Amino acid sequence: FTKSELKRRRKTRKGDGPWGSWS
Amino acid sequence: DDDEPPLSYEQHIENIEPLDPINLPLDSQDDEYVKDWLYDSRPLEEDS
Amino acid sequence: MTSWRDKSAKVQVKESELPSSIPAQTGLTFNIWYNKWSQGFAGNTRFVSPFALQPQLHSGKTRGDNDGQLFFCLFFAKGMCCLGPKCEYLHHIPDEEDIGKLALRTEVLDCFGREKFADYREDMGGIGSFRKKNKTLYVGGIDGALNSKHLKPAQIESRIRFVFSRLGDIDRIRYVESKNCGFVKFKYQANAEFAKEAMSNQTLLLPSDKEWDDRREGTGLLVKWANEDPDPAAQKRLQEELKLESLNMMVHLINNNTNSA
Amino acid sequence: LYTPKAEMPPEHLRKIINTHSDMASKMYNTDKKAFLGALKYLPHAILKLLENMPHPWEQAKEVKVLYH
Amino acid sequence: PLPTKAEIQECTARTKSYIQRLVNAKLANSNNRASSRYVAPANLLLNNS
Amino acid sequence: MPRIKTRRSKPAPDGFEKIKPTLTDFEIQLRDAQKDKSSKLAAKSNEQLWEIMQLHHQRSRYIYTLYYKRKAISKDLYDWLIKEKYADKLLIAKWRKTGYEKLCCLRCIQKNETNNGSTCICRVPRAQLEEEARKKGTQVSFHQCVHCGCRGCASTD
Amino acid sequence: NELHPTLPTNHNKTKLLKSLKNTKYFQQTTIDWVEAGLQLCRQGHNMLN
Ligand SMILES: [Zn+2]
Ligand SMILES: [Zn+2]
Ligand SMILES: [Zn+2]
Ligand SMILES: [Zn+2]
Repeated sequence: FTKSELKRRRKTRKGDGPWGSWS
Repeated sequence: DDDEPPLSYEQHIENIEPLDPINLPLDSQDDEYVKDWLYDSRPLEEDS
Repeated sequence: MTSWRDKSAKVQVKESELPSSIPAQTGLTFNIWYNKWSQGFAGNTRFVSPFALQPQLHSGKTRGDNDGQLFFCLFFAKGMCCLGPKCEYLHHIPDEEDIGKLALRTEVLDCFGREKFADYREDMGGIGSFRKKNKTLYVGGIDGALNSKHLKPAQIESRIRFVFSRLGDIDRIRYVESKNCGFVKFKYQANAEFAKEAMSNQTLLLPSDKEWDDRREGTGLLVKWANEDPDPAAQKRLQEELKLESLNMMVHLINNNTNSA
Repeated sequence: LYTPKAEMPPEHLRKIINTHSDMASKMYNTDKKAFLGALKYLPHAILKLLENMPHPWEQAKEVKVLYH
Repeated sequence: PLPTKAEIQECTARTKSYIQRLVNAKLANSNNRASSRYVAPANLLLNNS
Repeated sequence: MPRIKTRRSKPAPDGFEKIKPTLTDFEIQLRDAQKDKSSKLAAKSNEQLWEIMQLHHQRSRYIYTLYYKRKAISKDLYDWLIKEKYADKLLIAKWRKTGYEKLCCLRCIQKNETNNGSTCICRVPRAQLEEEARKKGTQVSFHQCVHCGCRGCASTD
Repeated sequence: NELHPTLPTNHNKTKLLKSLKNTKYFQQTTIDWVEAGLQLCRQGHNMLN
């Protein structure tokens, strides 16, 4: 995985994190 | 009273200002070396 | 699929709408360790379940579906599961795909995951025995279930045929009027285990009837494990199926010695 | 491979004690046993409380507690 | 014959180790905290399958 | 030094009145989270404990971004917030490390709590969990950790 | 007290709080003393009841 991808995939989470839900 | 439960810390105790503890009044000329730290919880704890 | 895999499971009962954890008072003081009432005379202590499972309505996808859960939600069967789609266990009537997953596991414990016991409970209630693969339910207590309606001898059987057909594949349904009880035999043990907790303490009122507001005052119907069937018309069918089970196993068993050699 | 103990928030203890006021549920069957087995250690807990009592010159004393 | 000196030591050390393993079983099973003062994995199953 | 405003407590530094309405909103949520909402489920009871570890985290991220990220408060204010326990001294101290940027809480990295010598699974990156579940042909079974309800603390995601 | 001295033993390495701290079932925090007293009164009342 690339850094631009992981930056994009962490924006998929509904919250901001660490309690943001992938579901 | 024995019938009443022990009242919870947070609804009752935690909000109120505590009170004035027992302190001698002190002399600023006689007791100047100790008057700042004599009544700390752990006196001189942070002083290396 | 269309009825089950299409939607997600829905919240049956709100968590505020759940019953109180203390029972109805049958005593003078409440016992804290054993959550019961102590200085009391007696009590029937059985009541009609306020909730019920609408099977084609409440079924759906859950969290345990994606997690590969083997076991069904016990409350889903009672119509009481408050988690809904967030629940770890399954929320649907067992199917041949499901029971095939449970095939290694069904031998010692039920479809709800609760461990079976050595011998049955004294009244034939409860979870069940691992010594006997019982697939027949004893439907009893129908008088308090109907709230003392006469109705027919055989319209009673219609309601039993209607409700238990939603809960899985049925081997047979027999109603006995003189004993006022029914015997429902399922295709799989897992459906019988599922329908037993589904139909304990239920009522057969069918809303259209006039007692539907007083479904709650009654007793509720006992669903208990059934004994052996005493007529030799059924006894000979048991050793016939036990013969056929044995022939289907020996073919499977000589292939093991074929691979062993 | 030893890291020290993690210093929970004070509210994490506080809710747990509030939660176990009425253990009517079936979920507390193990936690009732934990109340009962803790009774032999209670005597030690009285000592650590009374030895750390605030002296007359202190309004309030923040003590460091270990809880189940 | 009397038992030889090499024979008594082979039987003492086998017995003493068996007794001390039994005593350490009794002290560890007692709920006294003051009994650890006075005192196997990776097994093969299914023909080591 | 305590939480209670005692007489031995030191009065606040300069920048505190700007951030006080933000800190009170965390404070009144902690009073409502400890309210003894009687829920009979085990899955709901610890879920309410997960709200407390979240709000203690979110109050400490706030003071963290004030001082280390945006430099918006003085050091004399920032040390006063730690001594008055508005922030977690040891949890912020992990956010300064490289792998522990978005740490879930101090408990989810304790190697002695777990049955293995392992961290919590919410420390594991999500793409690693997707890869291991892909080989098994299933979806990933982890949703929320049992200690404080985290959903992934790994700094990469 | 001076006439009959009871000397402590040196092999007492297991303390109570330290062995309980190593367990995953015990967590640590700092609260007020009066809170810790009222918690112990509520805990102790439940233990007897
Ligand atoms: Zn459920
Ligand atoms: Zn986490
Ligand atoms: Zn955590
Ligand atoms: Zn975790």
